[PDB]
Amino acid sequence: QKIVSMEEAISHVKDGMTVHIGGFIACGTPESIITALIEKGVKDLTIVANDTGLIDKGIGRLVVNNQVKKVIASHIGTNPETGRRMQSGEMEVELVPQGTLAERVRAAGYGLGGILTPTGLGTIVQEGKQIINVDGKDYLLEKPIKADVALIFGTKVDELGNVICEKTTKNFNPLMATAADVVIVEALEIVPAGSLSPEHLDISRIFIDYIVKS
Amino acid sequence: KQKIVSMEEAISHVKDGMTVHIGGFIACGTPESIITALIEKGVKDLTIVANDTGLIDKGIGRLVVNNQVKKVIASHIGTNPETGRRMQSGEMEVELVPQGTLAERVRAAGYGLGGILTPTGLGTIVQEGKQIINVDGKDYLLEKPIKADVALIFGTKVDELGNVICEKTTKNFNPLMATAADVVIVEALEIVPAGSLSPEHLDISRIFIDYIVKSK
Amino acid sequence: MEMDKNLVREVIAKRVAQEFHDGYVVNLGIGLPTLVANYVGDMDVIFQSENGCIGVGPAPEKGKEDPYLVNAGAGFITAAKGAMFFDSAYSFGIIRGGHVDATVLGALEVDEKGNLANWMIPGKKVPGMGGAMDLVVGAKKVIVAMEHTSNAIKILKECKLPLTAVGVVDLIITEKAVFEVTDKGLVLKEITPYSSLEDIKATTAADFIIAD
Amino acid sequence: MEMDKNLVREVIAKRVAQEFHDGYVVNLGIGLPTLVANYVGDMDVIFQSENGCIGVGPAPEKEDPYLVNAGAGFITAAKGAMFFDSAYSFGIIRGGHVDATVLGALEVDEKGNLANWMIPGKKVPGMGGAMDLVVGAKKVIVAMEHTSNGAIKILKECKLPLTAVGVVDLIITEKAVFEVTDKGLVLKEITPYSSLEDIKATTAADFIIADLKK
Repeated sequence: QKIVSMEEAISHVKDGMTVHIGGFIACGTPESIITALIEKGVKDLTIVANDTGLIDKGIGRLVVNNQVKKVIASHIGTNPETGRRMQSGEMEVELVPQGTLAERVRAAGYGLGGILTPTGLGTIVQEGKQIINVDGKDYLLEKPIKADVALIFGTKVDELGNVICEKTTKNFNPLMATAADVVIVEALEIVPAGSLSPEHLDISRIFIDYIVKS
Repeated sequence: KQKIVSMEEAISHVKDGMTVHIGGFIACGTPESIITALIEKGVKDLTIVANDTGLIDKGIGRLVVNNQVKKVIASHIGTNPETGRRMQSGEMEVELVPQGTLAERVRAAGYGLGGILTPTGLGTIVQEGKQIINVDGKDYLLEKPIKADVALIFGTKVDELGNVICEKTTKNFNPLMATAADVVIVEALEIVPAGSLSPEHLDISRIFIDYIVKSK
Repeated sequence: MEMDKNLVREVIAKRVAQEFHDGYVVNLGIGLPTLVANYVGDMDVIFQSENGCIGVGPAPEKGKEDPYLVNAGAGFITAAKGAMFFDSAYSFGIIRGGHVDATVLGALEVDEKGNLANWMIPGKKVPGMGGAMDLVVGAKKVIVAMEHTSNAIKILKECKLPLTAVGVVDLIITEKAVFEVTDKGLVLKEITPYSSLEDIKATTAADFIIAD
Repeated sequence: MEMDKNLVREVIAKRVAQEFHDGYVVNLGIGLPTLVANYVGDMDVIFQSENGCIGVGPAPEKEDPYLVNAGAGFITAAKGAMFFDSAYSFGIIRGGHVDATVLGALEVDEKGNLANWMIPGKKVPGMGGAMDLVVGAKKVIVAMEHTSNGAIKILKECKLPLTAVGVVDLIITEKAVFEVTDKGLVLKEITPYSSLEDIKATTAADFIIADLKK
C-alpha cells in the first residue's frame, strides 16, 4: 500500500520545495531517487543535507544540474561545483556545524522550538543568532528545519515502512524522516511486513509515506 | 573486562547529597538490586531524577520511604502515596516535570546542549520561573539540562565492555541518563561476552558505562 | 438519577472510536480512554504508549506475561506486527512533533477557549502531569472523553483548576453531547439519545452554538 | 631548508599518540591526524568517527561501501562497536565523551582560539564536525606543521576566521609542544629537529618555559 513506483514518488517533489536528503558523502543517499529527479528536472530546490556529495555522486548531481537554489549543509569541500556556485553568486549556501545540523533537523521532527548549543560562539555561525545565557554560560539559539519532503535511504525496509539503516548509512536519515511533511524512503531490499524486529529498527513506519525500490 | 565489579564497589560511588539518575518506568527498567544495596548502605539526602517514584515497595519509592531522598525531579508521583505525603508536608521536595520535557532535559546535559525550547507547559504552572523564548512569533519554554553525579541504569544484556541492551519497554530514560551523569552504573540482568552483541542492536554504548553489576 | 457508569463509559468510548481512520496513530490515556481499544474493530489504528512503544498489542494470555513489556499504566501488553520499541526522548518526539494523529484523554474541566485541566486538584489529588501536557500540546487531534458531569459542572466558560494546556482541546465527547472547539467557541455537533438540548443547557456552563 | 614532509608528519603523529591512555575515546581529523593511529599500538584507544561509528576499526582488505569514516574511506567495526545516527554521534562529541580530538590548524593563538575551516576567498569547505569537536572534546590537540610554506601559524591573536574560541589545549609540531593555559602559551618540549632560538623565531606569540623537556 505504501510501496509505489518511482514516478509516483517523485510526483511529490515539486519545484521550490525544501528537501531533506539523507547521506554522509553519499553513504546512505537514495541514489535511485536522485537520478529520477535528474530526469524530472525539478528546479529551485533547497537541499538540507550533511554535505553536497560529489559532482558525480549524490546530492552533488542535483547541484551541477542547476536544480538547487540554496544549500543548507555542514560540508561542501568534496564538491568543487558547490564551491563554484557559492562564490559566483548562483547558489546560496548556509554552512551549519554538523552537530547543530543534527539538532536542528531533529528539533523540527520532535516538536522542539529550538536548541541551545555552545558550538558556534565567536565565529561566523553566531551571526544572525540569538544568544541565550543559561546559568552563566552563553549559547546559540539554533532553529528547527522542517522540510516539505525527506528523501531517505534504507538497506532494508519492511512493507509497512519500518526502515533499517545499517553500518554508517544512518547519518541524518533517521532524523530527516521525522522532520518533513512527506517522507520517501528508497529501499535497498523490501523485506515483508513484520520481518524486522521491534528492537533492530532505525525508523518507525509512522514516519514513512512512500517506499520505493532502488 | 575491567568494568564488571562488585555491588559493594559499585555503590561506593553513590554518596550523600549526590544527584542520581535512576532508570525505570513504574519500576519496569529500574535497577532493583542497586536500589536494594543503596537501602543497606543508607545513603542519605539524595536528589533523584527519574520518570516516576515507583511504588512504595518497588523501585525508586523504596528510597523515598526509607527517608533517603531530599528532592525528586519526576513526571509522575501518583502510584506512590509516600511521595505525595512527603511533598505536602515539606519533608521532601518535588519538581513535577512534563515527561517529554524530562526526556529532553536529561538528554540535554548528556548531549552538551545548554537547554531546549518546548511548547509543553506554556500557560501552566510549569512555566513559573522559566525563560520564555519567542521563535518566529510562537513562544516556547526554555528547559535547562539536568546533569547527575551518578546514573543507575538497567540493562537486560550488558557485554563485558559496557555495551547495554534494554529490551522491550525497559529503555525508559536509561539510554538518556547513561549519557547525563559523571558516573554510570548499569545493573545487568545478564553479562554476555565483549563483542557478543551486534553494533546495530545496541541501546547504550560502552563509552558511557563506568561499572557493570550483575543483578542479585 | 445518575447513569450506570459502565454504560456511560461504553457510549463515550464507542463514539471516540468513530473519530479514527485506518493508519491513525493514537494514544489512549489510563482509565476511560483505554476502552476505546475494544471498539476500534478493523480500523488500522496504531496505538502508541509513552514509555516507548509504537504498535501496542493486546494483553497477553495469562502465563505469557512480561514485566519488561508493559504500557503506560504498567500493564502487560504484546507487540503488534511492525512495532518498534524506543527510549522516551524518541517516544516524545513522536508525541510533541505532531505524529500522533489523535490522543484521547479525560478531563476534570474543559472550557470554550480550548483549555484543559486534568492533571491536578490542588490539595486533594496531585499525581503529576506524566505525559499529558506533551500529548495535548503535540497531538494533531485532541479528543476529551469524559463524564459530562461529575455528580458538578465540568464544561465551563473558563477553567478554574490548574491548567494542563491552553487551547488544545479539539473535541469534547460526553454521554450527553459531542462538542467541537472552534475559534468562535463551543459548537454542539451531536446529541445522544441519553439527553436533550434542554438537559445539556443546564449541565454545561459554557455558552455554545448549534449546527444543523 | 624545509624538512621532509613524510618525516614531519611522523614526528608529530608519534608524539600525539603519547597523549592517550587506555580507554580514551579519540576523534582524529582527516589529514596528518589520521597517521596517529599507526602509532597507538595496543593502547586500548576507542576511535570515533563523526558519521556514526564508535569503535572504528582498521581498513578492510580488498571493502564495504556502507561502512566508512568521516572522510569516506573504507573502515571496519572493532569488537564492541556501536552504530548510530548523526545526533547520537554529536551527543558523544558535544557532550564531553570524547577524551581527545586531534586536528590541524591554519592559525592558533595564545588564547586557545583556532582557525582551521576557512580561508576567505581561497578555500571554503565548511566546518564539518570540527566546531563541535573542539568545543566538546575534553582535551583538544592541534597537530600541525609549525609553519605553512614559511609563514608563521602560531600567533598572539588569530587573524583568519575562527573555528572556536579558547578550546585548544595542546599544540604539537615538529619543532615544539606548547600547552595553552590561562596565562598564555607554555613551551613544554623542544624536539631534536629544532632549538629554543628556532622556536622563538618561528613563533609570533609570546610564551613562557616549563619541567621543560628538551
